[PDB]
Amino acid sequence: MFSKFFIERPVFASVVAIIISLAGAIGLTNLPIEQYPSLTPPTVKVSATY
Amino acid sequence: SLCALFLRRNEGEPFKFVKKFNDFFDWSTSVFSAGVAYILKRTIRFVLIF
Amino acid sequence: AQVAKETLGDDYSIAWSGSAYQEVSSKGTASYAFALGMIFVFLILAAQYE
Repeated sequence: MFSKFFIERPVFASVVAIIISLAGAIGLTNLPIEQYPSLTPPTVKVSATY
Repeated sequence: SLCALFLRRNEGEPFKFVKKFNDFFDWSTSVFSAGVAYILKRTIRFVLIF
Repeated sequence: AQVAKETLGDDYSIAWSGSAYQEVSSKGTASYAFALGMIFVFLILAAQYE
């Protein structure tokens, strides 16, 4: 039932593939580029002088 | 869906090393089948190996 | 910007502010949004018309 849908309509199935691939490539463009998923603790510096 | 429109049948050119490796693979298929049949009869003797 | 590179000295930075800085900041975006818009338009219809 479900797979026969796309076998009868190949252009439809291919378009869904390109949509996922293209919109995912859109996600590839707008993604931050770190080395680790922010595995370093954030720090706060308090400095005073006497 | 991409197979129904592009997968042709006749293909009598499977090269030398590709045809050789596939018949290489059929040997292990039977040895595995006989190996499984060997294990299924000697039951407890292979439960302790686990 | 062109005429200030000519009639200035070796220590005067032709800095930018106001609205003229918001336009100088960056480029390269007005096109790659319309383009993917057309690709998504073509695929949305190609899946419909088969």
